[PDB]
Amino acid sequence: RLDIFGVPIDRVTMIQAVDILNNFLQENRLHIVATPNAEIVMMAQKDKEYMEILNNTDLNVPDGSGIVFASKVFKPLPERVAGFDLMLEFIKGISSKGVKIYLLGAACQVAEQARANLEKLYPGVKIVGTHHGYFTEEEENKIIEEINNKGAEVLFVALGAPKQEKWIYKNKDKLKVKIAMGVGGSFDVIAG
Amino acid sequence: RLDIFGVPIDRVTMIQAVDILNNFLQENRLHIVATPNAEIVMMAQKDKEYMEILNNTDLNVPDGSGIVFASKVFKKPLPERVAGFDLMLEFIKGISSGVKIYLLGAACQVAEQARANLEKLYPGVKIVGTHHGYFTEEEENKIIEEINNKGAEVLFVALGAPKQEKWIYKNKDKLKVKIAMGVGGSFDVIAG
Amino acid sequence: ERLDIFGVPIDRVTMIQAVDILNNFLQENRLHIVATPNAEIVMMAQKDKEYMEILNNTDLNVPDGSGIVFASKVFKKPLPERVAGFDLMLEFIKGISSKVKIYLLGAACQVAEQARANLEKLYPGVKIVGTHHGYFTEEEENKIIEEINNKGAEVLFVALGAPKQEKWIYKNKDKLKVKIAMGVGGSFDVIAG
Ligand SMILES: O=c1ccn([C@@H]2O[C@H](COP(=O)(O)OP(=O)(O)O)[C@@H](O)[C@H]2O)c(=O)[nH]1
Ligand SMILES: O=c1ccn([C@@H]2O[C@H](COP(=O)(O)OP(=O)(O)O)[C@@H](O)[C@H]2O)c(=O)[nH]1
Ligand SMILES: O=c1ccn([C@@H]2O[C@H](COP(=O)(O)OP(=O)(O)O)[C@@H](O)[C@H]2O)c(=O)[nH]1
Repeated sequence: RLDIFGVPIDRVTMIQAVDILNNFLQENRLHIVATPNAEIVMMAQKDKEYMEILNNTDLNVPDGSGIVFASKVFKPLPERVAGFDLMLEFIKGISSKGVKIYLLGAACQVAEQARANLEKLYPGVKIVGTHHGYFTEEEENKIIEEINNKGAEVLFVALGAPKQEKWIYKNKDKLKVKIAMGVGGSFDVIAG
Repeated sequence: RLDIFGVPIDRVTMIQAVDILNNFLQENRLHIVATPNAEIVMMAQKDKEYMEILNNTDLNVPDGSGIVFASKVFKKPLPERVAGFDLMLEFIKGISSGVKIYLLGAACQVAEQARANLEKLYPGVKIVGTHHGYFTEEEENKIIEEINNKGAEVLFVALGAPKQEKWIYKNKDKLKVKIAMGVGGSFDVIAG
Repeated sequence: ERLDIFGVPIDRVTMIQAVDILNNFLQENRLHIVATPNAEIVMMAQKDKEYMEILNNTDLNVPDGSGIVFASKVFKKPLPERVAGFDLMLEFIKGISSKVKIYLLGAACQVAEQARANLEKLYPGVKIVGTHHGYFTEEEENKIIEEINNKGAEVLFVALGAPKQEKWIYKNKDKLKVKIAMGVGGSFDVIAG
């Protein structure tokens, strides 16, 4: 772990991050995964709540070449671990074992379209549920109950930074998933 | 107002920016709203025309953590990150309960999938018209006639920076709307 | 006439100049690799030796992104303007649309196809001979390359994202029979919508 401007970044490779995520699936508790970049670290400077959340996440992966370039001053970061690429690699691995995934986030139809694209890419992928990221506080509890009841183990949150990390942290004791990871615009790129 | 590398940035919070926009609706003249970030501020360095436009806009909101981090050097730094996408949604949220909105910009059907989405999110929202942002100089005057005749008060321009600010500025005396704001890729994220 | 911005060579060209360069590339019977470096790309090249080697071997590196253009202000001869990759791609197509077989490779399912339908409506006369998504397998790779070659494509726009797009073009540089091969990032997604 190297603390880049208050935000702790885990000194892991793409392979190492993927292995950490699989190991997290063996523990029956929620693990918060975040992919900090230059924008995220800058957001943490002004936002004390956001920085507190980052300092409490299970894995902070070095998304973005900015952080990796800055780390060259320090034992620097081994490689750029992209959040989109990590999500796809982690999903690729876990489709063969049938781990229940839930997609929460983005505009209407984006999550169902990404689910369709991921099924075509990774045959045997178990995406147990989807919901858009434009829900209200009243709708929030019904989405949480849906995830919990559907038996979801991996939850990908595409609400954008800091919204995704803040949502996961606020509901950390309400969610019964093994991994909860902020993915941002990831659902938009795969759905098109 | 902070002078970040020649570009004036308004020292406002999310709430303050929304209230400013609501008050702009009470003045019978066009108000140009821009959401500068590090990419925009850097564009202004080499583009004198663009920097002149940004020094002539009614409200420059600090979108992007870069500007907000840079402001930490000043005696009076910026209070928070006021994201352009988040501002556009919060403003629409308030005025939905019947201010006439027009969506101009993005590829074919994006502005229309955006409109349909905003109508589902904010019931009662009056989006009086939409047009794609890939129009010709001939088509330009028919769009401007459409906005003016349809009685639009708020105009969201999704042409990208600096294209959106330059389009608004060039047509500042041809448009009969109270607010004209550059929203870049806000239309694609809400449409999905 | 080239600026070494942190190991990555950037061509000191304007929007017009870049377009003319591309039009002249069409007169040479060999593949030309076009890349649009920005601060993210430039930074990716620092840790990725393979990627920096590719960027030092491309035919045209256009100044996409204000960061590079701002950094260049330090040099005796700075960069004249930003040459945005999306804007370059559209201006180039605009021209060649009246005359040139284009192939769109990249992005999610139906994105390249919707980008083709939109470019056909924007630039009437545009000859887009084929499209394919960018989530293909190594087995599917050769059928796409055969499709591009057999359909007689001259211009190939690769929307795979940096560094994936430049690495794909470079790895297949001697397998592709096109005159121009350019990394266009998320350009297909903005035009398709
Ligand atoms: O209340 C919101 C606001 C946005 N979004 C989604 O969040 C993503 C924002 O992507 P962005 O690139 O801005 O985030 P980043 O990669 O910086 O974290 C998009 O898919 C939006 O549709 C959402 O689901 N809920
Ligand atoms: O001639 C143009 C060029 C662009 N756009 C739209 O403007 C946005 C381009 O912005 P981008 O995603 O590149 O990011 P930004 O520069 O705003 O940060 C997209 O909605 C495009 O479809 C448009 O309507 N007309
Ligand atoms: O293996 C992959 C991964 C991504 N993409 C596409 O590559 C683009 C990535 O866009 P991005 O904005 O991340 O790239 P940049 O502008 O930084 O080069 C999107 O259209 C994705 O759908 C693809 O075709 N193949």
